[PDB]
Amino acid sequence: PRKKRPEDFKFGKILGEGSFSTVVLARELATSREYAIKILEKRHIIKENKVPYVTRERDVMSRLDHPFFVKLYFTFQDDEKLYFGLSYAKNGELLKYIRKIGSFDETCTRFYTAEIVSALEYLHGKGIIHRDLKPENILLNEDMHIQITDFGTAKVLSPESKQARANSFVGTAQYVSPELLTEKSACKSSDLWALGCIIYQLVAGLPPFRAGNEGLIFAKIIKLEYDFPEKFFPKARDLVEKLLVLDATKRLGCEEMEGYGPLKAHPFFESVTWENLHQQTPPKLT
Ligand SMILES: O=C1c2ccccc2-c2n[nH]c3cccc1c23
Repeated sequence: PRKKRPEDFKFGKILGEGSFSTVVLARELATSREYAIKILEKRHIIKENKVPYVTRERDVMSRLDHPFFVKLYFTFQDDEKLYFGLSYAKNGELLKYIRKIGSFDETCTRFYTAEIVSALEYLHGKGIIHRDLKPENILLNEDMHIQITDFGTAKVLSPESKQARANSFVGTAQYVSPELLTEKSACKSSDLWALGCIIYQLVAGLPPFRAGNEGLIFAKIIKLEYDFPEKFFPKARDLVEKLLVLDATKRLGCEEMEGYGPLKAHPFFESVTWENLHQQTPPKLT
């Protein structure tokens, strides 16, 4: 289609702000479609060494074609700015709901965990590691299905070299894997560690390694220093114990543990119909 331009849209509210990008709601005049348009100022990204992250985001998003990921529809630029036209996920961050409700019941924990697992199966199947999986990066569309975002710190592993490990130091302290801290590399299984932290957070209300500053969190991660509250659903506790494993080759779902089949077969997921989750009606949070 014809390359789009800023004057093709009516821009509305800011949806999200980052250190070097802003996401604005926009309506395309010719179609009345709403998009979340991520806008980056060229001068700022150029001066602040952020171009590689922008190019990474574009390259990774261009490869994805799955209901549980934000879609990149179009890109364009003008003299000052770069624009990425993205899916609009009207209900915003999963984190908002955790904070408001406190924690999720078992049905809701299972459904949303299953969507995230299905998403990771797809991503890992394409040889891509997210590296910054967390509730702030898991958006909810109008129908309350997930849409994972934030691919500027993702990595396409090279199929040509059978690459398994990546060397860039990226992530968020609460969710970062022990291997990144200790061995200075991440792998697909690093996202499974983040998953285990997320499941824990949905049930407990807080992620498992927490402190008022990053170094203290790191110290806890490397020692596997965390505990479960009372009434933590037993099969979810079992699952989290199978994900929060220091040895990245021993996490349920990882390649050395024979992949997603055994993870999807975990007793916590007994009821789950995996093949068409995005067409199922999500359970109500309240
Ligand atoms: O931060 C948001 C965001 C925040 C609130 C509501 C919707 C969105 C939203 N919809 N699509 C995208 C793509 C990237 C980021 C964001 C979105």
